[PDB]
Amino acid sequence: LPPGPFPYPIVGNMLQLGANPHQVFAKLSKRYGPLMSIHLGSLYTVIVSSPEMAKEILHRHGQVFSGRTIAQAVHACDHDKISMGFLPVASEWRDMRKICKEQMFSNQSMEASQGLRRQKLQQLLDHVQKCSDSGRAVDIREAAFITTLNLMSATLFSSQATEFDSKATMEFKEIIEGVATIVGVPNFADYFPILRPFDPQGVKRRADVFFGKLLAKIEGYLNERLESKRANPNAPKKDDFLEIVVDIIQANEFKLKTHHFTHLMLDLFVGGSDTNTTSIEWAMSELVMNPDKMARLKAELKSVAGDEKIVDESAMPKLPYLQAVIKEVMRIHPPGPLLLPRKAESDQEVNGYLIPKGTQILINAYAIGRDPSIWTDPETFDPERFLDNKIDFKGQDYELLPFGSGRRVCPGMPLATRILHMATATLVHNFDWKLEDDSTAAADHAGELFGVAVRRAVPLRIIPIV
Ligand code: HEM
Ligand SMILES: [Mn+2]
Repeated sequence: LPPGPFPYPIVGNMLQLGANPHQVFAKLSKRYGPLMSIHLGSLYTVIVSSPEMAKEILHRHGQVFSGRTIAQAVHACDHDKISMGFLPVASEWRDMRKICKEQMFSNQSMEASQGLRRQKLQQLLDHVQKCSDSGRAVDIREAAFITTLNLMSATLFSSQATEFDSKATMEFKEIIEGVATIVGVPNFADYFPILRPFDPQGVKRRADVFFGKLLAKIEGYLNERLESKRANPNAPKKDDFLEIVVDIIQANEFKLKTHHFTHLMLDLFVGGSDTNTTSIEWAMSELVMNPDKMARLKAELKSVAGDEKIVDESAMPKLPYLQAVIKEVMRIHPPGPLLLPRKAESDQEVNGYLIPKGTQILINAYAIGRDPSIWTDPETFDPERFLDNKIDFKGQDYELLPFGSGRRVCPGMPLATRILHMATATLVHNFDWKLEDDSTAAADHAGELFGVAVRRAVPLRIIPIV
């Protein structure tokens, strides 16, 4: 087996992990190497911590390592048996991946929904403008969360509510927060198989409630669209993912049931929520903490957008510094620092070590992004490192893996980058910014809180200036 820290009876290595396990794993891998054994109680895990080993696991042996380790929480509403995020690579997963790549996240689809998203960007601008008038700080975590939910709702469901903090959006927010609280803490049933039939912390039961609420909402939207289409056969077609779902269901060419589609919408909605919210906040934190970089981005946006307040998504090729800024945020702050777990589908030798069937595989993208043998001055926020650099986060550069790579690489990437780029551009282009309170600025920026997505422990509060 790969080398690793001595595991104690019962607990294995769990007592050493602390509040930020990705940081502890990063330190440990400097000692034990880029394939490292970790015993999470009885859940045997191998941590992968170099571009070389990431390529061996995700690419060379990409089929063997194409499964997922499935948390007990994911059994909520039988999601484990239905979800593209957790099913093994087989016909159902392949069909859903095809629908995502060719239909939902196609260039045509993303382009068709730019208008839907533009409304939500305008609402963010309005919210910040009100704060600017009163000289009050913007809670960037809250504003990013609401904006992300709005942009996701707009794209998935054509939600066109005129209030920034609409009823539907705030209901989604409560559900997403609920999921995060449930899963952000260790479920002992994941680590001790004898506890699985007991659900001793009520994690699965509580997840049932929140997944159930999300599924009921999505089912309601689907039913409403089905009826509205039946009743209005001459109305123009909507430009959202729900329209695609209806058309696929009615064409009946896939061996998939209605529940595959509703659980798929659930995965897309949840998938894009905490990840984008935390990333927008980190982007703003980095830019405010590094004023020369804020100035360079503002200058780019001024030259391209001029007096226009809301940048067109189609202008992205004209904005290389904005692209570089977001690559650099992804390098330093991958929202899932250990990605999503993979699993060995069979015994496989890698670099002379046996990885047994069933092993949980965690790619420490955070460690790779901060490794000084890979990235010069890795703790420095330096978007210029990406200018005229072909390195990207699409999965082909094993130094930069915030969306993963190989078989299960993030399918929402085309929508995620539009959300990250446009929310960041909207905030930066339209206002100057200062910290509400800078007395502990450096500590506030450095301190992370582990969870579904890693976040700044102290929410970023910044005052917009005209
Ligand atoms: C900045 C935002 C995002 C980051 C950093 C991110 C990151 C990831 C990562 C690391 C994985 C696992 C990849 C692997 O196993 O190799 C993933 C899977 C997934 N993501 Fe994303 N994601 C983001 C936004 C989104 C968005 C916007 C959607 C939907 C619109 C989405 C939907 C999914 C789904 C459904 C999977 C499961 C794919 C599978 O297992 O086949 N994510 N995400
Ligand atoms: Mn189950």
